[PDB]
Amino acid sequence: RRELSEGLRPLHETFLALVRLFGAKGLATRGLEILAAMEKLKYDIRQAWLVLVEELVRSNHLEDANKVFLKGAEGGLRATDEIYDLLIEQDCKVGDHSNALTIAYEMEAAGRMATTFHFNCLLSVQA
Amino acid sequence: RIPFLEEQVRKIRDGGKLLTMDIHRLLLNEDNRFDFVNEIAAEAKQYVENNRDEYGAKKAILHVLSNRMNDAGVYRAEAYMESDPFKPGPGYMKDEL
Amino acid sequence: KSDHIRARQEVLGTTIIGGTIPNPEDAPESFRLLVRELRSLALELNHFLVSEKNFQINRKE
Amino acid sequence: PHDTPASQLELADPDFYKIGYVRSFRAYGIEFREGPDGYGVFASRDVEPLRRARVIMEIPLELMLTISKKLPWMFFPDIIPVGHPIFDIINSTNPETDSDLRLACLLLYAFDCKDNFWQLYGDFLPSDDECTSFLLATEEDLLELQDEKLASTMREQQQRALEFWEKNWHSAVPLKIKRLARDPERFIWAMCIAQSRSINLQMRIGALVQDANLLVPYADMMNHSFQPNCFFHWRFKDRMLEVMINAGQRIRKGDEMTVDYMAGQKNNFFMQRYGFSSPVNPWDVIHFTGDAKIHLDTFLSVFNISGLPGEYYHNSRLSNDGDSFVDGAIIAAARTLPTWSDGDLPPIPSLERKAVKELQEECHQMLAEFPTTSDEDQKILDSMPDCRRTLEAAIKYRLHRKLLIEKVIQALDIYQDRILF
Amino acid sequence: MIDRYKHQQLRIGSVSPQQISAWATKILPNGEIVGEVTKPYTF
Repeated sequence: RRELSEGLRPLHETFLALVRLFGAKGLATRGLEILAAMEKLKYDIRQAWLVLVEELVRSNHLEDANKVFLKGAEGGLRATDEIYDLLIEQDCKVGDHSNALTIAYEMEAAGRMATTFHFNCLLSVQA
Repeated sequence: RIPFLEEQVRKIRDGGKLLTMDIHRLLLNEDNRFDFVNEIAAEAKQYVENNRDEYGAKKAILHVLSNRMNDAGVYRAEAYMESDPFKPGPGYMKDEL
Repeated sequence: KSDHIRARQEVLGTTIIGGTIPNPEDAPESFRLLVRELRSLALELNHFLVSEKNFQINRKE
Repeated sequence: PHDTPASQLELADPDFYKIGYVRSFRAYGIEFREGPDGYGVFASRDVEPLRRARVIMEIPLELMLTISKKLPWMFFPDIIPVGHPIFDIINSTNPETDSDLRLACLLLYAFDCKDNFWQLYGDFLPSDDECTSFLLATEEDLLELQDEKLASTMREQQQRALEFWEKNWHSAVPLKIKRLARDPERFIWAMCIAQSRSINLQMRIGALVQDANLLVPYADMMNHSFQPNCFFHWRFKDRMLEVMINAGQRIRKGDEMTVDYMAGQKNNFFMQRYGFSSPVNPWDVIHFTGDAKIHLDTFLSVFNISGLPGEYYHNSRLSNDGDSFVDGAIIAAARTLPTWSDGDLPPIPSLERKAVKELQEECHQMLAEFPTTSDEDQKILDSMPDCRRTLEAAIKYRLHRKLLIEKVIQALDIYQDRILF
Repeated sequence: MIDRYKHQQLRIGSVSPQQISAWATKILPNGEIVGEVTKPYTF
C-alpha cells in the first residue's frame, strides 16, 4: 500500500511473492484480489494463478485451489499439464470425483486429451 | 463472363438459394453436422436472449449465418433479409406462384 | 406440442413475449399415466437418474 | 500513395495466378508481388480482428505432390504408374532420415509427367542462381561461413546427394529414368526445391488419416516470420489445403502474409534447410561456459517479458511504447543466458554486477574469436550489390550472429544499469 | 475424449402392500387417515 501510494507500479515479483504467501497461508480470496489488482495493472496473471493454485494444493487447501482453478478456466486462462495432473490426482485421492471430472473436461476443452492416468484416477473413485 | 446471366443471378439472390450455398460452405468446414447444428442453436439462443425486441421479423438463426459469412470475407445481407423496392404501396403484397 | 400441460401452457407465453422456449425435463402425461396404470396393476416404475458428478440417485416424479 | 511493404515491390505476372485459377486454386484478399528476393504474398484489404479464421488461400490436392512419412509409401496425388522404376528408386531409401530424396524424385517425375500442373509451375520456381539453399553453394561460401559444423554438415549433405545420383542414375538405367536427371546439378536443384519448400502436415483423405510430406504450390511463396499471421489448415471434405489468418489479429492493407517454419529451431537449421537467417530469432542459443549466473526474474522484469519459459512475449501494454529495444533477440538471450532462481531470495547488486561483467568479458572474447567485425561485414555486404546468393546468406548469418552477441552485451549493460533504481 | 455420461435407470418390480397403502394414505389435520375406498357409489 505504501508503494502504491508512492505512485509507482509494483513489480511482478512483488505480486508473485504476495500470491505465494497467500497460497501458503490459505487466503484464496486475498490471492484473487491480488490477481485482480495485477490484471487491472495490465500484468499477465497466468503464472501467478498457477503459483497460487499450486501453493493452495500444497497447503492442503484442495477445495480453494479447485475453485480458483475453475475461476481461472472460466476466465479463459490455460494451465500446465503438471497442474492438471496434480489437481486430478489430489481430488481423486480425497474422493471428490465431481471436481476431478470438471477439471478433466476443462483440460479436454483446452486441447489436451486425457490419458490412462486420469481415467485410472477417476475409476479409483468410481469403483 | 456469359452475356445473358443477369436475371438468373438476380433470381438466385432474391429467392434464397444464397442461404443453401452458405449452409453447404459452412458444412464443408465441419466434421460432425450435429455439433454444428447445436452450436448454431446455442448462438441463436444467445442472440435472442441478448435482444428480444430486435427479432420477430428478422430471424436470429439467419443473423448468425450472415455474421459467420461476413466474418469469412463473403458479403451477405444481415439475416438474409431484403425488401422489394418495386412494392406498389402499403398493404400490397406480391403473389409468388 | 402434444401432452406436456405445463410446457404447453408456457409455450404460448414464451411465444407472445418472444423468449426462448426451454427444453422440458418432466415426463409427459402419457408416461405418468402408464405409471399410474402399472401401479394399479401393482407394478412400480421410477425414473431414477444418477448424477455422474457425485454418484447420487434422484427420483423424478 | 501511402508507403507500404507491398508498394515497394512490383506486381507479379497475371499468368502466375491464372494457371492455378483454371485448376480451381482460389485466392481471397491477397496479392502476389514479385521482387529481387522472390515472390511474396501481401494483403489487399483491411481486416479487423475476427472471431474466427478467414481463408485467404484454397489449394486443391490435385495440384500438390504428397508422399507419406511411414514405410507404406502412398501417393494420394497418384502420378506414378504401377511398375515404374521411379518407385523402385523411391522405395530404396531409409524411411526415417532421408525424405527429401523421394520428394525430389517425385518432383522430377512430375516435371516429366505430361498434363501436370507442376510442368507449368516449375517456370516460376527459383532457378539454380535464384535459389538460396546451401546445397547449390561453392566451397568458398562454406569457408566464408566461418562455422565448421554447419559447413561440414552442408558438405556431407552435398556428398550424399552426389552419391545418391551416382548410384541410382547409372548408365544402365532406362531412358525414362535418365531423362529425369541427366546431370547431377538437376538432381541437386530438385533436392534444394524439396528441402526449402517442404510442408509437414497431417491430412485426411476419405477414411485414412495420416501424416505426410507435401509440396504444395502457392503456399511456398509466403515468407518466414516468428510472429505469424497465417497457418496451414487442412480441409478433408473438399480435399484442399487452406491458409487461414490467425483469429483476433488485425491485418491492414500492404502487410505481408507470413507463416512459421520450424517453430523452436535455431538459425543453424534455418540456414541448413532454407538457407535463411534472422537476427530476431527468439530460439538462438549462445554457449556460455562462465560460472556467473544472472537473475532470470529481475531480467524479465526490467525487460518486461511475461509468460512461461515455453512462451515469452513482450507485454507492450505495460511497455507503454518507448522501449523498442525489446525483441526476439533479448528473448533468445534470456533463454540462453545462465540463470539462477532460488525461491523469493532478492538479488544482490554486487554479485549481479560481477556476473554481468564476467558475461561481458566472455562475450567480448567470443566476438574477438571471429576474424571480423560488424562494420566490416556490413561494408562487404554493401560493396557487392549483385553476387552469389549463398555468399550473401553467409555474410548475413555472420552479421546476425555478431549483432546478436552485441545486443546481448547491450542488454546485460541495460540490466546492470536498471537493476539499481 | 471423455464422453458426456448420462445415467438413467428405469426399474420395475412387485410392490408391497405397505407401498400401495402409502400411495393413498394421507393424514388430515384432524388426525384421520384417508385413502380407503369402501362404498360402490360413484356419484
